[PDB]
Amino acid sequence: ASGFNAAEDAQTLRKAMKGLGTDEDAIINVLAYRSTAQRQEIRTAYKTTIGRDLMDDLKSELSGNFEQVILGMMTPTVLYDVQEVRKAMKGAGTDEGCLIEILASRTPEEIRRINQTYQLQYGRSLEDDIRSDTSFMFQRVLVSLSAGGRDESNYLDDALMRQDAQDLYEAGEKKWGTDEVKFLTVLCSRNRNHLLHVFDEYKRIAQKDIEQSIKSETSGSFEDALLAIVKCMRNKSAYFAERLYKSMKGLGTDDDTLIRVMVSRAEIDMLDIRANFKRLYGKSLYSFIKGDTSGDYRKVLLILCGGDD
Repeated sequence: ASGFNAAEDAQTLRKAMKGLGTDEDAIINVLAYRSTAQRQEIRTAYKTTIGRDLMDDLKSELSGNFEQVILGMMTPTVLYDVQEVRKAMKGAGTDEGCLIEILASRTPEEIRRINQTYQLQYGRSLEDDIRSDTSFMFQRVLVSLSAGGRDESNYLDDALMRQDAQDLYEAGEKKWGTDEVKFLTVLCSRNRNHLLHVFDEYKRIAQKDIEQSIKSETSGSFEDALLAIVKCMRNKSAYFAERLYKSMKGLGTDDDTLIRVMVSRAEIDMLDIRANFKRLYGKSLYSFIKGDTSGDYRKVLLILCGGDD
């Protein structure tokens, strides 16, 4: 909020938590209305102003889904990224959907810090953890991205770029699983300027847009990420929305994802994602999140959304 005081409102985060039960309806009407920076500032305050460690108290009196979400809002940015990718990183199927929605989506200086922390917090790095838990070819894409060796200068190299689209047909006809230099690099190496412009010469050299062809040559998780990168690097909020739709859709809700997206993306482009949902899925994301959730769990999300229409 405008002119915030960590300790003062932190005295309410305590007042409300006080006594068996909790006044959760007001947690949203303080915590969900601050920026993250200010939230962690609440943390500083609740430490010295109360004396217990806030994050745990939240986590020692809040129920289920409302804990993973308030938690996400209460966590600092890179640590939502590091701790998330960790969460995602093994079990069954490695929620490679998250490793697809945590790598493609961050910029190269953004991915790099996160490696340093997934090493640090735990002991051994992202790519190490990637190599077992993700496999074979799709692994490659992930390995490339987690390193972060990607061109940052917005610049079009008209020849290698025109050559690259040429190659994406070469390594277009061979499932994109041949000559492990194109599909990976061409997408996971050259700056969005050089990238989309080859995306001008593939819609030309090939008459079949790079999108379509990625789906009709390639298949599976590989395809998900290769194709994730195209969405992130053409319009990132249209992918965060494609994801949203792609969580809240279907039998039941695939909570976790929508949780990490809602929490995370909440402060970069939610009024942007939202437009690419009004058109893309002819309705609002608000209302999508309205019928597919419960009480103050939905209610705080109707605020990480930020409203209807």
